[PDB]
Amino acid sequence: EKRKPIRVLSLFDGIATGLLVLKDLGIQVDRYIASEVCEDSITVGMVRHQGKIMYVGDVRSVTQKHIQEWGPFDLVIGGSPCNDLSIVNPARKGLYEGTGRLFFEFYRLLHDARPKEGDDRPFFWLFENVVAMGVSDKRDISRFLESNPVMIDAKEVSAAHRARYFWGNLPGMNRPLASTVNDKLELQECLEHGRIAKFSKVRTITTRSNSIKQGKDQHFPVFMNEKEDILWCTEMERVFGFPVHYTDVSNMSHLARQRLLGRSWSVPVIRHLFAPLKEYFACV
Amino acid sequence: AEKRKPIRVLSLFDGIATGLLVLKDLGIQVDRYIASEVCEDSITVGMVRHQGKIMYVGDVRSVTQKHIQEWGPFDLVIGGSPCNDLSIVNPARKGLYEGTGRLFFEFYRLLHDARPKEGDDRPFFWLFENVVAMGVSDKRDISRFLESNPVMIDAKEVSAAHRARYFWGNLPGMNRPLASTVNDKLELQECLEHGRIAKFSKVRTITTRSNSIKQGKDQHFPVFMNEKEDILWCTEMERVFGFPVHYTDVSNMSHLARQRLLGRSWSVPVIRHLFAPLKEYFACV
Amino acid sequence: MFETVPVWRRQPVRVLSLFEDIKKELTSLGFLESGSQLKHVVDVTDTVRKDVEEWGPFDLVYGATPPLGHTCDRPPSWYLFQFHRLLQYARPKPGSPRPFFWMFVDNLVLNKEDLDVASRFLEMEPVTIPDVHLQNAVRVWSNIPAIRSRHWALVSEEELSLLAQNKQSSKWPTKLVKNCFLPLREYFKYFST
Amino acid sequence: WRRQPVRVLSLFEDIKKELTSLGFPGQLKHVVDVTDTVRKDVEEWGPFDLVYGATPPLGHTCDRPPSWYLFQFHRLLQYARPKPGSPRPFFWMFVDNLVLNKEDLDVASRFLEMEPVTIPDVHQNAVRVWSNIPAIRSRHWALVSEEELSLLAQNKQSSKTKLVKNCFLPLREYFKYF
DNA sequence: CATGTAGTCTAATTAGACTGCATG
DNA sequence: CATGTAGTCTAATTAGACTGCATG
Ligand SMILES: Nc1ncnc2c1ncn2[C@@H]1O[C@H](CSCC[C@H](N)C(=O)O)[C@@H](O)[C@H]1O
Ligand SMILES: Nc1ncnc2c1ncn2[C@@H]1O[C@H](CSCC[C@H](N)C(=O)O)[C@@H](O)[C@H]1O
Repeated sequence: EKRKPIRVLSLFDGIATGLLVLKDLGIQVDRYIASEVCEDSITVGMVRHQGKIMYVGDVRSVTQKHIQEWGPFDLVIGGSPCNDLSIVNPARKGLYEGTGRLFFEFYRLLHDARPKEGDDRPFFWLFENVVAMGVSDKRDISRFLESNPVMIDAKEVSAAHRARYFWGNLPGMNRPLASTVNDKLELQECLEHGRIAKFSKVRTITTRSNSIKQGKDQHFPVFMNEKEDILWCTEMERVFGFPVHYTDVSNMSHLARQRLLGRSWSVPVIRHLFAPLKEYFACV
Repeated sequence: AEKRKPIRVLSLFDGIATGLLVLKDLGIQVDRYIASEVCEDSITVGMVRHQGKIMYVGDVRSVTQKHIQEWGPFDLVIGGSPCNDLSIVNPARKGLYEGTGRLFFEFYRLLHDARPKEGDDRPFFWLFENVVAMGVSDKRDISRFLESNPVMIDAKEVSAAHRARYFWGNLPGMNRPLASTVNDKLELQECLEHGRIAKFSKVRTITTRSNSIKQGKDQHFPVFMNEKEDILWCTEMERVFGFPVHYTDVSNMSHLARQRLLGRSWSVPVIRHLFAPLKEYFACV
Repeated sequence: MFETVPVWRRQPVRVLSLFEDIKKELTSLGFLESGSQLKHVVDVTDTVRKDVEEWGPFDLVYGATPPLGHTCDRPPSWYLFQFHRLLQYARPKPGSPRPFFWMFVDNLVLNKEDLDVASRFLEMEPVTIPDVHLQNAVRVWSNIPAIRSRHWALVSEEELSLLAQNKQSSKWPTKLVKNCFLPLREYFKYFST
Repeated sequence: WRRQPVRVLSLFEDIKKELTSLGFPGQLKHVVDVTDTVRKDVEEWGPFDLVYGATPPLGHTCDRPPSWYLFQFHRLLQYARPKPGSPRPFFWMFVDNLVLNKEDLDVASRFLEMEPVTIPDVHQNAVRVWSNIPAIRSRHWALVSEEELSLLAQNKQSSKTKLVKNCFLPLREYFKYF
């Protein structure tokens, strides 16, 4: 008969990982409306997707009237900032202050985008955040989303540890994650020529440069001509699953690019969650 | 008949290996590419982008005549000595006989050593590059020691940037007229990432100093992006120079570190024009 | 359009009141019966949607932030988000035509930023209701038409901060705030005598 | 055994007052300034079999950097070298009156294929020659420590030749004497 | 028991706005 | 008389310690 292209709302879009995954699965995208305010983030998406993304600015500026006119939407995705939720921050302000309360902007627009009761059309959503959050912050997110999360660690389909919580209703969200023949499961497969990896998998890559270092004692994960080195941006992109040089835009330093990668999603993980969608919407 | 053989290259001051990049894209088989270079950023680019084919031999002053005679015979000898002590853009230039200027004579020294001297008529090609904006007296000395007069080639004719440069050498057709082609990006607009608007069709000469992007002495930005003017990105400079995009995205280098490598190198389509006649002399794929 | 129906078919109000009980105020104006169905819950943390639905249908959902004092164990924005959550649990399905009202009242504890996340989540700007000789004030969000239409005395924001500054410096609202619940009398059964 | 007269090319330097006093229509070639001499000009002048050059001594009479003299010397030396088909002998000779510094000395021994030998004068004054001639390279000479050589250069630079006569003697047997 | 989509500090080191004039 | 394979200088960014401790 007729499948239709997918209409997507992505809150806290970052570097447009959602759109990247939808394209490479072959799902035709009708609309991709993104909420984001980091100008380095917006530049990556604007460049890497040639103007397809409709940027709408601060998530707090989005009204229900905006969701009505921009919609209807088939997929709502997002991952609000975690710098006030993760225990790694001794000065975290919690879920109800700082940037933590930005989660409620997701919960708000998710409700605004749901089809009116009496409608049966497919509607999917996905919310991600960190596992290393307070036990009551996790409880409050689950009661506001009325769902418990699934824990997926990127280490089973990538070369990096990245334990993340996922709330949503995508088909098969809880099914076992199987590595496919296109996954690079070990650090060696993501290095540039002539470089040798010490470890098979790296610990979690955050925005900070320390996170590349292994253990309490600093540790360099790569050997290059008998000398220790850190990971390069290029190698970190492949660890995450992006196309190499995906973030090489706007004269960004290696720390600026790491800041973008450190906040984003593991691509093969998102690839596994979005894969049953290609039965619901038009293909390439 | 006698089939042609893969070319053997001695590359002095190799930089980011422009020479090998051009030889490969012309389809010329290269048996060995021996490069002398000391900047670690330069070498890392070459090792990565050519996957360890280049033999790095270090400081050009450690290469001796016996090394030249055993590593050879060489069919092609290329180089471009540092110009920071010759170019008049530096008011503190130390001339040709001191500083990094005297490194030119290392090229002159080894060029004489790689020459097939009296009796040997095998083909042998060499190419030395340097800037036009050098002292009158320093120009004549280079051509006295090289015994040949330079040809001035500006990259403005086959790329989106001005770059007037001198070329000494014996390559066939060196003065032959420069010819635009299908793969040459003549306009700045073809060099920009998506969504960015070129103000002009050409930019001024790109150097290592970040003011080279700016269109004039009165400071300027050559690009429109969204609701503001913007500088040229180093990824767009790679396309202006004719390099494959992200060629220098290596080893966590900053955009200034990368512009420092680009602003020193050759314009690829200019080198491609000069190397192209070598296809008749050596084995091609 | 919240239409009014004749008097005999009006029913006793069913009230879900959060963070503050208002049983002593409602029957003072006759909304419930004398003696022994309002539902009051203080800690709403592990309240799930099923809990609210089995708590009978509701006609009025009420929430209020604690007055200026030592009683704010939670961050002041907590009271709003939890209110929004439970409010959506208690809404009837868009089929039935009964009158459903909700109201959120702030006793001057929410700062400028929390006020703006308040109006964004309730999709309306608040009304300030004063008291006269400037004794007290409250900010009110609600879909009750008579609240958002009554022309209260104008109170700029330099006076509301002075009132909250010394109410918290020296320390339950008034009885003039019948005009907060008075408009609801026409919709539900009136009990007196 | 049966030898011919010598043909000497000299740059930067007047030699004939010391040459024929060692025993050698004149067959000298002295060139005023060599920035403009090209290859054919050097070999248009008769084929020499000992080219010679040197820097000026320690006096403020320098329109050139010190290493300008060697580079120009190395250039014309290659011009005057005969092809391997030449059966007669050939030598060269450049020397510095201690004008070059350590960075200039290392370049000198790289371009001239040889490590230089230092000759002293007992009284002092010293001199630093590179050249292929086999005698001076293996000649028994009283050596000097290299920090006394410039401890004597600093003492000679503050107050600011028969030394070469002893070196040019071994050219006796290859070329007609007087 | 190690870990962590951070944050705060510094030295260390770069990154962006200046000087300079010979040359064709 | 506009241009430039640069160099010099000082606000700005970055490496590298540290801080912190709830959570499974
Ligand atoms: N008020 C706001 N409105 C919209 N976006 C915001 C915001 N405050 C922060 N953000 C953005 O939200 C992002 C959260 S990190 C999420 C990144 C995304 N999931 C990815 O794959 O890249 C950050 O990039 C931040 O720039
Ligand atoms: N002593 C030396 N020995 C070898 N290379 C040197 C050197 N001193 C400087 N160099 C190198 O010589 C190069 C001159 S710029 C020439 C770059 C090259 N033509 C290209 O296309 O990329 C610089 O990269 C510099 O690193």
